[PDB]
Amino acid sequence: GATTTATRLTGWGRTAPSVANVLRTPDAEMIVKAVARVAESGGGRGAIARGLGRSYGDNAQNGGGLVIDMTPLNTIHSIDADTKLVDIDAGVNLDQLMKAALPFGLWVPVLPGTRQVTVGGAIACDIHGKNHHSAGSFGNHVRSMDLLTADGEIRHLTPTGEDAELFWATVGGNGLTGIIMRATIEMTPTSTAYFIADGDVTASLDETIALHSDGSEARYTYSSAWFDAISAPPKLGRAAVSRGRLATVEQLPAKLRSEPLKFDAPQLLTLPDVFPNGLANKYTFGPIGELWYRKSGTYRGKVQNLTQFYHPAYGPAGFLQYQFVIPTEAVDEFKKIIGVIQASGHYSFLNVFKLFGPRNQAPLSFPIPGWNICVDFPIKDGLGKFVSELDRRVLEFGGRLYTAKDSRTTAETFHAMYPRVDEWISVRRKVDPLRVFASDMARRLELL
Ligand SMILES: Cc1cc2nc3c(=O)[nH]c(=O)nc-3n(C[C@H](O)[C@H](O)[C@H](O)COP(=O)(O)OP(=O)(O)OC[C@H]3O[C@@H](n4cnc5c(N)ncnc54)[C@H](O)[C@@H]3O)c2cc1C
Ligand SMILES: COc1ccc(CNc2nc3cc(C(F)(F)F)ccc3nc2C(=O)O)cc1
Repeated sequence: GATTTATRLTGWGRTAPSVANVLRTPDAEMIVKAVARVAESGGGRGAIARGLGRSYGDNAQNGGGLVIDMTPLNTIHSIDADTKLVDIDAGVNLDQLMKAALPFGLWVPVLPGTRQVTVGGAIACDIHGKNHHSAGSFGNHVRSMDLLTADGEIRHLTPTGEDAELFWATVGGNGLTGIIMRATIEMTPTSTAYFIADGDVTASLDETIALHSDGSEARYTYSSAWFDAISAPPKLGRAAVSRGRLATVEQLPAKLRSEPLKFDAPQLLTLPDVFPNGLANKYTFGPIGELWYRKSGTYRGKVQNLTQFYHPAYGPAGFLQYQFVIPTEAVDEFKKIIGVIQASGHYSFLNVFKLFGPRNQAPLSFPIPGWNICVDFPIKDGLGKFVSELDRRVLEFGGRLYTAKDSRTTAETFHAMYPRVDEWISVRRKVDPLRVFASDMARRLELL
């Protein structure tokens, strides 16, 4: 049942709302007609694909134009265990795909912090995960994709070939090269749905960095950390590092050998429920509390399912998610940014720390080799201007912001952060001269 309706659309950050016509149809031919309709106007105010709206900013909204909800196109066409390939519509989400692929011994090669993201969304933001340093981003694993272009045609793209340029423009392209309808993804072979994990707790930022620089990182396919962004030096940047690899069946305890590829993360066992009024006691902030934490977070060869290894903040004024990457070599500059954040008087509790590996050939891809950080700032006075200063520091240190998180950065800052934007822009103008594809972000970041 195809429907088009005016909808107030915000990203996950629940900010910068705009009203657009949301076309929601499970018919692929209907989607082609809409694009053909918009392109007939010679552009109009454009259209933009929307997945599960998990992006924090304004890349999946188009104020005064068209938004096409891709989530109804959620057919898994095929999964092959021999070729490791999945042929799926763009609307299928990674949780669905993970659940469907496990009985084949196939693993989603790149998984984000949440599993409620579409294949289209995964490609369009070139998403990264705990395994980036060893697997790359989501783009690295796409063997083909079908792109609906401005001309109303469906172009079949491959990473290497005669349409390679448009392929890598679409990777990290934020839906601005057209609409991904269908994609073939190569999966990661696995014999279990489990991880072999090693945990380490560090005392400071220096120690967290030394751990990631000592070579141990090459021993783990998956690696991420939670760090302290509020405590003053030297406690600043202390981390609970979580590193590991996917497990083989023999590495499992005998009671788990029966169902190696079974998934079992789910319980009503949530800590707010068991403990309504907190984890803290009289030891928590003293030397015993720090001892407890150090020993608890330090372990070797622990068998963990998906949620315990991979999936372990509320306020009235909303939050500001802020993610950036500083080049590997610029270590001192990275420490300086962290120092600035803790001295800001803006307090972040959920802090993701990860060292990214080698980057791909997508000119708009976010990840570069270096120190990746996500911080959550409660919205309060002076935040916007503070993060503009961070923007300046990130840019100055060869770093960039991530489109999947941004809602407020300027076009100038962004263009300087992405030195290959002119090249990307040139591909976009070839494939969409009329600006048939448009979004709030495109207009804000001057990518239109
Ligand atoms: C709790 C949480 C944790 C997260 N963790 C991570 C993480 O660890 N790593 C990471 O990289 N990201 C992470 N993200 C961000 C997320 O991976 C991206 O925002 C992703 O794009 C969301 O996919 P979506 O289906 O919601 O797409 P949407 O948010 O709906 O759309 C985002 C962009 O994708 C485009 N798009 C969507 N569908 C299509 C299509 N069919 N064809 C063409 N373009 C399309 C849109 O035009 C838009 O520009 C996280 C987000 C949340 C809320
Ligand atoms: C309140 O519940 C929670 C708890 C933890 C998370 C972690 N989410 C995230 N994990 C991330 C993990 C990475 C990593 F680890 F580097 F791959 C990168 C970005 C990430 N971004 C996010 C995000 O929030 O956008 C999200 C919600």
